[PDB]
Amino acid sequence: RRRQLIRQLLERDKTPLAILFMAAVVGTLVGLAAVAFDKGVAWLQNQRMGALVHTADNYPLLLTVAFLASAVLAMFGYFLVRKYAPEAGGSGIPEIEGALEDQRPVRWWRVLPVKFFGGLGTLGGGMVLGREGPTVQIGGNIGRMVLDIFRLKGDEARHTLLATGAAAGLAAAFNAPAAGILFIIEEMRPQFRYTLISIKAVFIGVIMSTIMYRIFNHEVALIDVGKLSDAPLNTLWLYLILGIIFGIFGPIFNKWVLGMQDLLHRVHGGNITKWVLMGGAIGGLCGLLGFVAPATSGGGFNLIPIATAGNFSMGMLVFIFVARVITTLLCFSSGAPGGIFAPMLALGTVLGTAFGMVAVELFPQYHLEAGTFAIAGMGALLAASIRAPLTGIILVLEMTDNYQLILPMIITGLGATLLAQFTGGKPLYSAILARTLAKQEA
Amino acid sequence: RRRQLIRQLLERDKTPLAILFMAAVVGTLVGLAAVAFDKGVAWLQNQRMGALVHTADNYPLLLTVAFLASAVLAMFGYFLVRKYAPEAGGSGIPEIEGALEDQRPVRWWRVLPVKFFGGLGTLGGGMVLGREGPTVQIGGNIGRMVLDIFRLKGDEARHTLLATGAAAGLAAAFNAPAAGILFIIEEMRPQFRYTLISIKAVFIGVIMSTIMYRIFNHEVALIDVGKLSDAPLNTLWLYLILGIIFGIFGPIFNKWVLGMQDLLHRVHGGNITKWVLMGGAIGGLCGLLGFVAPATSGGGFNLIPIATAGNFSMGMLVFIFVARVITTLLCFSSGAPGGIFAPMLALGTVLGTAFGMVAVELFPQYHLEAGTFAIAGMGALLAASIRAPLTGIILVLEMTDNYQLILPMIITGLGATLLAQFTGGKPLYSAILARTLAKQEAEQ
Amino acid sequence: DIVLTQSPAIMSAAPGDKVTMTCSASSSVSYIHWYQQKSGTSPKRWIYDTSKLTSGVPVRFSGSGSGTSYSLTINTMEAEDAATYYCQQWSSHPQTFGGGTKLEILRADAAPTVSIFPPSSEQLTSGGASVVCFLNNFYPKDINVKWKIDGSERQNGVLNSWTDQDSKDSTYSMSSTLTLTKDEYERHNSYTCEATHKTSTSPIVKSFNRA
Amino acid sequence: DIVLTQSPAIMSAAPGDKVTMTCSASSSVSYIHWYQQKSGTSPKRWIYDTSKLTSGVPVRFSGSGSGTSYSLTINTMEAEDAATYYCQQWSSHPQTFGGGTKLEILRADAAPTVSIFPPSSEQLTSGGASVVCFLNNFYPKDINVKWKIDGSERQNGVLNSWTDQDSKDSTYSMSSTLTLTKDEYERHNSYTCEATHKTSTSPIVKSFNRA
Amino acid sequence: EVRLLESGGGLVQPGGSLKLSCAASGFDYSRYWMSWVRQAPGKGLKWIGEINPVSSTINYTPSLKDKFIISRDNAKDTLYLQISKVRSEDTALYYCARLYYGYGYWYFDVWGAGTTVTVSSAKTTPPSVYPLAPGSAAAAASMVTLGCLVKGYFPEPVTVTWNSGSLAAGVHTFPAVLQAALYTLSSSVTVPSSSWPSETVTCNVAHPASSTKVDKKIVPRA
Amino acid sequence: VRLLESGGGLVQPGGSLKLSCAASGFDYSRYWMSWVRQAPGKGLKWIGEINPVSSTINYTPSLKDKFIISRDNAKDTLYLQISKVRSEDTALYYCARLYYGYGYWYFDVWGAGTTVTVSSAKTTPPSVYPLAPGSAAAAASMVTLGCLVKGYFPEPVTVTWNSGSLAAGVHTFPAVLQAALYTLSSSVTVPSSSWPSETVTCNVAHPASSTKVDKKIVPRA
Ligand SMILES: [Cl-]
Ligand SMILES: [Cl-]
Ligand SMILES: [Cl-]
Ligand SMILES: [Cl-]
Repeated sequence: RRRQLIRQLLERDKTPLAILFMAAVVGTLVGLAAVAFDKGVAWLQNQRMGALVHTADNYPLLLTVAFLASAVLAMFGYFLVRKYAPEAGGSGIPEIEGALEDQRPVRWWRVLPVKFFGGLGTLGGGMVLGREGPTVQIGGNIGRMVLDIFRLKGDEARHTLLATGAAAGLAAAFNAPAAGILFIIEEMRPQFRYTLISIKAVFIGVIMSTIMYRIFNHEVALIDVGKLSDAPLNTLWLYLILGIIFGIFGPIFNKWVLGMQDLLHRVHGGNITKWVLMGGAIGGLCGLLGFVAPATSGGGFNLIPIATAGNFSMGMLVFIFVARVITTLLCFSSGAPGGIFAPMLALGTVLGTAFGMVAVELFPQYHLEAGTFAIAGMGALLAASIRAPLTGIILVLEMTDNYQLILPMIITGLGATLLAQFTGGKPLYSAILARTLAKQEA
Repeated sequence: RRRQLIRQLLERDKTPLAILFMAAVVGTLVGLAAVAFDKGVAWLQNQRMGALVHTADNYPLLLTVAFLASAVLAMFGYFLVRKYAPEAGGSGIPEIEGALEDQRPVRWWRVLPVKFFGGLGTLGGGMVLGREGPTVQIGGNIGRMVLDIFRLKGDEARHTLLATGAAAGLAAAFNAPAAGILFIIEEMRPQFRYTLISIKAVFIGVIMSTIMYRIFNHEVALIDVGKLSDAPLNTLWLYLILGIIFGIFGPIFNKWVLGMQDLLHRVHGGNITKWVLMGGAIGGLCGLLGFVAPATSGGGFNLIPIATAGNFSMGMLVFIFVARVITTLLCFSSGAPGGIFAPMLALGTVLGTAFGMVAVELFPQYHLEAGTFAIAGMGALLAASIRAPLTGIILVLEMTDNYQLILPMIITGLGATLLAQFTGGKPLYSAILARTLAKQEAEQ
Repeated sequence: DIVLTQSPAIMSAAPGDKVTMTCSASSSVSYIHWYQQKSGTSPKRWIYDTSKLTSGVPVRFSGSGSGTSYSLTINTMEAEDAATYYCQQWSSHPQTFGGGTKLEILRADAAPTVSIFPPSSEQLTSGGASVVCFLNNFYPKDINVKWKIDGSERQNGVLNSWTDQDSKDSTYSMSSTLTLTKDEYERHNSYTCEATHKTSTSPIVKSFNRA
Repeated sequence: DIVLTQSPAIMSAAPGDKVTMTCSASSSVSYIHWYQQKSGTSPKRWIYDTSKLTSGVPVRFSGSGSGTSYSLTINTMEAEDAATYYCQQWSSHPQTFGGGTKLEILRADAAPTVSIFPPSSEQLTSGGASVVCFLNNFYPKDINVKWKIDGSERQNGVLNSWTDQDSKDSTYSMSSTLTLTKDEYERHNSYTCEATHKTSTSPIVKSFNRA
Repeated sequence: EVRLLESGGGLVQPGGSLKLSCAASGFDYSRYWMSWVRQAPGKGLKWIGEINPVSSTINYTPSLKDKFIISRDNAKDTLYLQISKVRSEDTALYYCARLYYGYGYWYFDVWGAGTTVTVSSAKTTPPSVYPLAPGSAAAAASMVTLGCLVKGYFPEPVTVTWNSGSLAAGVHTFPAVLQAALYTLSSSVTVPSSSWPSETVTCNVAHPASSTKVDKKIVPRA
Repeated sequence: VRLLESGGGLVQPGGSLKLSCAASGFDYSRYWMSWVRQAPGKGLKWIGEINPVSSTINYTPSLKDKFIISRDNAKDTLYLQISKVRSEDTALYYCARLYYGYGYWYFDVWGAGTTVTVSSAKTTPPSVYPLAPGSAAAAASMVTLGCLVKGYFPEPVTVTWNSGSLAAGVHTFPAVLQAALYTLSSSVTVPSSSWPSETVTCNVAHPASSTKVDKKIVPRA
């Protein structure tokens, strides 16, 4: 072995020039696609409000054109998935994970149009789903597209170009380059064997994607929370306890998302017409709640600054938590194209904030700010449910810019990921791939 | 293997509880060891400075007690290494990398005493070396110590507990937990095969280590640079150019450190008496330069905020750059215990700062601050020399808290690590392990 | 430096019409900004980076350009859009503005409402005598005023003053002031103010005899 | 709320002694702080977190304790350490300050320096007359003043005032002020204050006759 | 809001010197670059200089040495500009401005209202206000045009209202013409005959530079 | 870093007053601020705390609007309104910036203090009379001068000599109260070569009346 090792060391970090240039073009295309995707969602959300203004007089007609306008867009999205690309339902991260294991096909001629336009209907109708789902899968397929077009061969180029596209897709959804690359390293690469995924190529593709995002999005941040307080050493034990609550809730929530996928399947049996009409009712429920109680609907990014500043009463927060647990399961478990990643950020923020309001009243000697627990809890469901704690921490950091909370954020994440293990939970994305691959041999 | 996968997928993230608790005690011990080591280094630098006061009238006696006080501590450090633990020389990261490859022994009963007291002499005498070298190796051996003491078995426990100690060791040297874990994941893990390193256990050990540092170090930050300006999109091309400069210097600098390892060995041949006497002249040079030109010596952390604030002339920056390149090679290539990691941050800061001063006067329409290029260049030598760009970027970020520069920092790192590849350079740590493993075979 | 010569220095246009003003440079420039100035009001940033509008700017505005010929366009103009527009660049250093483009409402031609006024019993005590003639509310602006003293020309001692275009009816106004001394004023008997415009060939005459 | 009680309200020590003052709490408190208040000054954070010194606090100070009892020690006190010291806890809301420990310096004997001052011309105009007598820079604090007017003894209308112990020389000072009307002050002749102090068996007596 | 309120302008003799002050409010005055721009009477905008938040770099237009001097007091939240050896060419309206960017090509974000600087040898002179009532052979009809003549003042500006700001409709105030180091302007109001001479029409003139406030009633003649 | 409190002085009992403490020298926001008070010759007593965003405002066990603590992070100023003021409210009010170490909070930096006097009396400025040696300058190596500050209310006044130039050799004596008016004396000692050759002036300042007196010491003749 020592013979082989010395040879490998002297040849380390020599990514083929062909792979690098292709990673650059992969990120450039993924950025534009993710930019256009977000602009599409916003343009459709625009129309929905402008329509509610032209009909803001007939409150009964108001609530109905809210339901109908969103049910149609939802149905359009469900239809596009079942009809032309069945593996473009839900998140899409499990599909790309499979592809890196060489166990799932990348039907890019099918998924790119389906996921793109499918998400516009589900995301644009105001469903509780994230943009990252689409853009990671959209971004992975795009990396496959240029591998095929330019007929590059080898396991490396196939695994690399697919990986950089998925990372570039996550970056563009959050303006988070560091979180994009860490996600490939910690959660999405094949977890049980070596692979030739080139990190330097994932970097290039993530940069180019992020540059594309900044050209059409500058001066405005996804989540602006200001500068919060620091966290004294004698307050840290409060963050470990918060993680422990997330550690027991994580798997319980994983049961429900998996379990409600099954329960919702009974409703339509698999029939493209009963399914689409069910997705039309879930998509319509959201467009109604989206007007009569916005915090119960949507990705949840808007309610994060409001919650983090302690601007919600304790009563409202628990409602929002319960409501958003319902609408998140109903939307993601239904099979609609879109992620569950971002809605889980809102769940962690809301839950943390409530915990912080209790801590403020139990320990006045600590001079606490509830916002600091919202920031530590924001990525804690990520740590307990998908079990990617290093990515959640760096993703929340990159979006909130409160580095002085790095230690309480890490302690909350560990308590979550330790207690999720000890309460018998599994990584959701790995557990969805598991159930998907278990139907492919029965 | 589709059926194999389903079993592995459903069994993911089930680290044995025994490894978790033992990683907790590893981090606690590594933090204390790193705290005590730093307190020792600082305490010796005080005495040396306080001694120069009792002799501030007789300037010749001043320059003489500066050379001698540091030569004794340097020699004392070299001796402890050659006599009792040769694999505690230089940085120590290549040895820990070897140990993870199962190709080098963790002689913890030897290295812990030698490296600890060895570094105190070299670092405390004012040599251009970093604490991370010592603390990473110390932390790795400490992880081995609790593996042997508690007789835990398996590949996982052996690779994990060694990794958490090394991550906890880097964290405690920079107060940078996130950078500590990335160092294991990106640079120190075996690069060509799977490993059983448990990431969740590395987290526990880094937390405990980071908490230990904060108990004895709060209220004072290693590097305080303030909040700098932002970076407009039409400025990005300037950071790519800076990286391309680092991409050609990186490998050139790696050649010199390797090349000077050889040349200084010619001087003493390997003789424990000539060698220790050679380190006494370099260590005395530093304690002397430490008085007559502080910026040419020491870890360089003190001059980083000064350079970023544009408080140096262009002349001094060029001066400081050459001087510190010389004193860094002389100290690290000589074999003294201590890292080359931290001195490479100072070199990037200084070089970046100079690039910014030139760019500021060439493009007044951009409204630049030279400091932003100092921050982008700080971690660029890391990316060009050791080729761990993701670790440098997040390490620099953690120390300067200027996240609005993440894009220029990332672009500068890529230009450096791309041009080092295309100009035929190697990762320094990988190239030192390689040469160590090649002489431990050519002796057959 | 970089001379930005805006092309249409003055221009008129009726509401609901398309306006296009320009900006040219002696060297290539990148991403030009545009500022709107209403007189008596600070300049406002209207268009930046050639094409991007500012929060509040109605979407009927649009900028375009490249290299050395940028432009500002208003599809369907309005009344609240009358102002002055300056193109500014900071692609090279130092930065430079343009001379400005004045944009005025265009409307139906109007005839002036002429008034003439004798010196007050209070100015004459000070020994001065100003005869003030007002030509109010007319369109367009090119006009000629003519002073006659006892049926005779007088070209010396006259000071005219035009207004900026009007807020409401968007017309004009002018004042012609003939200043003499109390003694010259008393040598003569008639003072007339002749306004030559475009709405007629027969000039409007306003006069008064001192009696 | 937690009641912090500090051991001696007042204590004296000679420089070189090892001073120790205790702070006791009604229930358990942890990580307490100490403030130093020198005479005429806002309190200064001295020891924080039970045993950490603030920047610039001399190393002769140290803190200790746990649970119920906490102590601040000066290993070799110095004369400049004369102050009142307050302990404070915030491990329980609301936070609470101790009662203070006044530290007085013991030193060698110092005899006073008496000065006597006749009324001013200005105060004589306003009606009153204050005869002022300064007794400056003596140790110990015990001193007895005594007024005499033309040989007699006066004890009506005398106001004394003592400074606190000096922060550097550890001395004391005093002022005696005999207050009389302009009339009564002028119907007498010779004024004198007599200072009786430990440093002398015969009193210090300074006088002035009105003429 | 975001408010830049600049002051310190008026009348200075040639070769003199002035110091303009700009008061920021409504945002963190640091982190931003500030700039000065002036506009000559009837001309376009011209850039003076710029200063960064820490005063480490201060750029000026190509124009003379210690001429302009820009500085900031971030604690005061105030920007400053000194002009030395002032000529008549420095007679202009001076604009305070905050800088920013998009793609990185900098622009002038938010401007101030302005401060006027007149550089003349002439002396402050108050105005004489003369009413312009229609002559005794007036055209008695619908709308009657009145006026008042504000004559022989320096420097600018004067303000002319009517009935303390009531009669806003039908008011034309004309720009002031300069003549022999004094200014002259006239004002016109057109009111219905039902109003005048039935009611009272008054011309209120204010010339703050000479501390002049005066009301002038327009009464008919003969 | 400086904290300069103000607004103290005389208030009729049961009334109200608004003290103000202006901070300068540090990022005033992102810092909790507190009020502490010290009765005459007595011990310290917390009053309240406020966070930067004025969301959390904690008081000592008091009544409704007894204490009202506010801040204006634009003016970098802390406020404190006391109401229904009574005898036990006469004290010295300290403005104090808060911070922590391990996490148990402390009063980091304090201010000079402002003094509040609850009484029905009248704000009377002081009369300053100079004290020079009588018709016998028995010139030893040194000479002792002073001024007499009589008839002022309320406390305090500050006495300095030559605007602070003469630092050493000065004793200012605690005020004494008689007929609801305060009286003190200051005692400077200078070398004989420095007087009356050079100038020695007494500088009395009474903030409660906004009065300063700069009296110069005349040798009697
Ligand atoms: Cl999915
Ligand atoms: Cl997802
Ligand atoms: Cl090494
Ligand atoms: Cl190293």
